[PDB]
Amino acid sequence: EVQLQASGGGLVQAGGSLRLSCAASGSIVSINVMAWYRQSPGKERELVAKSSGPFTLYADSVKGRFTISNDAAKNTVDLQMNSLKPEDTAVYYCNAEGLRYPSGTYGPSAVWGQGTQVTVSS
Amino acid sequence: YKTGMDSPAIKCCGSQECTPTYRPDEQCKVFTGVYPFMWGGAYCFCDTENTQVSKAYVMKSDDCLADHAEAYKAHTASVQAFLNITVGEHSIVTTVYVNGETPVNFNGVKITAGPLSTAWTPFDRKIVQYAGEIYNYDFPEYGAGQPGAFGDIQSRTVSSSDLYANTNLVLQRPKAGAIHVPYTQAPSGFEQWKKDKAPSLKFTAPFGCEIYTNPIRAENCAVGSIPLAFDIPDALFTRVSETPT
Amino acid sequence: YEHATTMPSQAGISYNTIVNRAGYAPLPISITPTKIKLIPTVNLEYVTCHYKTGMDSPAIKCCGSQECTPTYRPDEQCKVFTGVYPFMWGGAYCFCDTENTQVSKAYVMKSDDCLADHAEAYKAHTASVQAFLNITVGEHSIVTTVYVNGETPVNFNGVKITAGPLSTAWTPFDRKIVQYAGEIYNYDFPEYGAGQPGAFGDIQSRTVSSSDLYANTNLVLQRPKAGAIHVPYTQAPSGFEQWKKDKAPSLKFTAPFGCEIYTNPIRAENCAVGSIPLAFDIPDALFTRVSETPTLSAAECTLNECVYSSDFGGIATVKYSASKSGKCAVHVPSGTATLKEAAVELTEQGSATIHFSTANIHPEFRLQICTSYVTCKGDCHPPKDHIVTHPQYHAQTF
Amino acid sequence: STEELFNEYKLTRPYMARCIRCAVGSCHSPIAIEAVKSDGHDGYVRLQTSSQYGLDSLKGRTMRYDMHGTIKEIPLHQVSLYTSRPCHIVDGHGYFLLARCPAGDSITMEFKKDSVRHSCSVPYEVKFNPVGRELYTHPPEHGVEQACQVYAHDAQNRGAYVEMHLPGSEVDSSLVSLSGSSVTVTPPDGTSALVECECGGTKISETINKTKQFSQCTKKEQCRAYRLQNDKWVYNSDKLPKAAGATLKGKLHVPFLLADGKCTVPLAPEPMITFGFRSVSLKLHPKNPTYLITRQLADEPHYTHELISEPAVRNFTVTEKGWEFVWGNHPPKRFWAQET
Amino acid sequence: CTVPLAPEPMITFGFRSVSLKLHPKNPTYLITRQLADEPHYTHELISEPAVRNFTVTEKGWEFVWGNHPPKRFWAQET
Repeated sequence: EVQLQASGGGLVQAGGSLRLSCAASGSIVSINVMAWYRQSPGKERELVAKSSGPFTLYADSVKGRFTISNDAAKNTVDLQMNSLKPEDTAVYYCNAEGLRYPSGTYGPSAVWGQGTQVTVSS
Repeated sequence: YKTGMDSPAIKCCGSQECTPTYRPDEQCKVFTGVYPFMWGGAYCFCDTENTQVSKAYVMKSDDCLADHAEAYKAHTASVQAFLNITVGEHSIVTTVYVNGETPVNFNGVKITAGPLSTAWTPFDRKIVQYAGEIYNYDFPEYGAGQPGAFGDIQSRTVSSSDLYANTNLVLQRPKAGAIHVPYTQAPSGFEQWKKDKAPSLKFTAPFGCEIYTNPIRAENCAVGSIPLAFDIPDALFTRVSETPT
Repeated sequence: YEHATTMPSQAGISYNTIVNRAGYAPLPISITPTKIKLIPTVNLEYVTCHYKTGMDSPAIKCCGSQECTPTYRPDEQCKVFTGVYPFMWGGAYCFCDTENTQVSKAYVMKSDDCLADHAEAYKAHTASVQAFLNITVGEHSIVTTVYVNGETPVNFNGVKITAGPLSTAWTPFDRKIVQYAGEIYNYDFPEYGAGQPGAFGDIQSRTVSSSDLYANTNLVLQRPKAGAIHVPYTQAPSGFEQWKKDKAPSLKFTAPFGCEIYTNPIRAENCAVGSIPLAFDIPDALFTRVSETPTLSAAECTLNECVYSSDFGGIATVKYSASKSGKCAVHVPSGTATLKEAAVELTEQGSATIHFSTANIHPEFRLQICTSYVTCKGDCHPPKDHIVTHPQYHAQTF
Repeated sequence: STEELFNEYKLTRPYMARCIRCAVGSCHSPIAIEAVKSDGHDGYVRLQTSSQYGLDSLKGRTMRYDMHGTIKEIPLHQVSLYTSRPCHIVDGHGYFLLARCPAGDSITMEFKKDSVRHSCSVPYEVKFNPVGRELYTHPPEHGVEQACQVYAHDAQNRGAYVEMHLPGSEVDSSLVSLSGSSVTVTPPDGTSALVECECGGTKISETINKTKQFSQCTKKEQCRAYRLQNDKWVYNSDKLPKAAGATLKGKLHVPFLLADGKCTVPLAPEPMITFGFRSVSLKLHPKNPTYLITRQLADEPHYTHELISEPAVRNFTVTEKGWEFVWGNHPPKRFWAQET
Repeated sequence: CTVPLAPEPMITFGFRSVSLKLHPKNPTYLITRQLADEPHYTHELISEPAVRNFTVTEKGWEFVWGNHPPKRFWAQET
């Protein structure tokens, strides 16, 4: 059973630069959709980043401050954060969709990791 | 899909041949008897025996990340549930697999939820996902696509870098005095299927099984019964005399 | 044009077919399967390995009392005792004769050494077959990896081939499988959260790095010996190691039909059982007219050698007379004999030597050669070796 | 920072092209339209043009284009384009234009010089896609939020790339001129030219800023002179001849790739329900054409899907198992009958 | 890891039968199995030189004697 493990994040002052790393392990060979989601307290889940092969996507409020890189060989996605704002306080989750099991018993489509908490102090 | 046209290969007043690039569904043709033109007058001088070569192909468009359709095969649906159980004023919320094993343990109490009485699954053997909607459609299998319908382009993954195309791309005689490559092919079948767009499972499913796809799944619909088996120890049974009568 | 054919499920042997047309020359087909895989659909449940008895330093209080705090470590056992007289290398840790209290706490954790030395559980279903084939149609040689379900044909040179579903869904694997050290054993492991002491499954860890395990080892603390500091504990030995000493033989040497099991991906090789139906859709381009092939006249067949052994052991010379010189395919409509080669070079007045395999004491059968039938009869003799080192090549008729 | 994004298109130049329909007729223009893409929901369309934007002869809003080999510039707010109503230009970057204007059937693009008007029209379909199940023609002032696809407003290095090629030889009749008895060739300063002729025998001559005359030629129409350039690549356009040998020297990113965003979608009026024994009637009044989808909560749904653009009346039957319906974009409404 | 190799066993044939003489240096496991729908798997430990006789049909016979790769045999009519 494939699982996602998240690492990185932590406490930081306003204007700092962090990294988030999510790694996939299990019976997988090739992955299609790398995505990041953020959930602030008292609010619903929302997308922040979306990487799939050479293409990358960003949301309206996060352009020019977050960068996403995917390594299909290691099946990892790295989110570089720069110039963080107090609105970024939330818990970040990493998503994997369109998983191709190498036969590879066909199983659940999408999976979810525990996630990491990110908090910036004004 | 996006039609990729090479720059028209001109050897006027001479002769040419075909060099296959082996791109998917590539078509290479040679034409003679052309008198091309440019903004600064005619290109060259020989009146006839002028050779054009036109190579055309198809490659996956640049918009394939957030606008794409995926085909899936489904079988052996698995059931589970979130329960809130209160026995002997010991209330807990817990996830449980309702297959014929995997009990949930708390306060020495083991609860087994047996298999479903019905194997009803709201998904056909084939399904198609696009923009968060699911449709039961009999898509053609990889490598047997037909032009003008679903499956004209077949890519193993979004970045497989290798696709099989059946789009019926045919070249035409270029117009005299114009550098261009006239091509003809059927319209993409994906937009035709989008035009058709029969109602989705979340609006035509029996028993009203709400379909959400964070992972492909169904929820909140009543069919059958769960058999429950309680394994309770002998410690929680209280004396009657200690209870009001 | 549609043509149906049947393939025995056994690699290492060739198979020849003729596609007959009333108005056109027959077409040869040669097929050799190289390797067949029966891959099961298996899911992962949990992992287990050697456990290590963890414990904290004893909590000693002198003329006082202590209380137990729960850490919620798996299978934690905490206890408090009194009436101790502690000692140390330097001297007496207390001046109190009694009332000294000790707290002992114990638990388990996965052994660090079992990153690789771990036994895995498995539940397997719905095995799928995948065959590697070598095809020669119209003397066009190709090697293909094909899927043998009810769909997904292969296309090359316009020829379409579809291999139908298996005639039998038999699988050597049972429901509940155990994997370890590249060896696969069918075992009835208990399910998650219901392990028992001393048996396989005292520890239950969902994944290698789950960091969340359920343990049932029947750990019991004991009164420490007076005059020393330690925590005496007792539990049953490792069920993993007991099962290691049991170790019933492998499916690699106990499975029927001589399947060869491999563990990189779980799979079974060359399980000789059943047959594969195959359907050809051949384009009309490859079909050759009669006038483009030689036609024989007054051909006779004579047996030069006889051994009806397992291998090809019947040699026959055919003396013919041909107007044209061109390769063509010979075929045996019946199952009496099996021809070795697919085609034989043909000259204007030559003789063709052919090798075949048969099990009849008194063979007699007709050869289709490219336009005509020719009888060939003879008696044949047994072999000289009682045992050979290769499988049967021809069917045993009644 | 954006200059590192602009750096890719500093390495290229505009190019003349053929367009079938200038203000006069079949024509050679600097504003030939190669392709148009219309997939976004809110009418955002992408035009691939033959000119360049945002680069001076780095400036915010300008159009850089070509005139018989001479590069010229104009302010961006002069050019216009339309299909059926006046469109609105938002921003430009390189060989691409982002436009926002309603449906149509042809794309006309034009601008006006001091005295000469340049234009042409191309018949490529442009389609306006409504979001949800409420067909409209102009997005409403108010409504609710949905997730559709719209084209991003800013440029960034995405995973989509195009290919350039070495430019071919451009014939120019202006360079050649008639002397008293010979033909005079005057290549422009700082650039090389190739003269090929057959007035006598086969001729080939690479001149490098040299005014050379050739003998045996009397008239000028016999033969041709070209222009040579090594830098300033061009897109893989189908309207140009190719150079000699492998035609590949890299690739450039394409900005204005689509993305996901929040979308305003209208809200239909509340339908007035009237209930009777095991039946319901929906007094109904739509503002625009709208979809009814109705389902039963039994083993078989009898699903019905319908488009209504006028007031109408519908009487539905409901059983104890249950009835469900969606009108417009409201959350689904489920009704469950009772004995009485 | 180096692992010892057992001596070559002595083989004699017969009409649907094989007799194996084993002369082991150290205790060793002999395993044998038929290639039919049934195994009749046999899994023995021998520490003393000995002789065994086994019957083989057309369906195929197989055995592993030590770390030598598995050996297989087929019987034909004679």
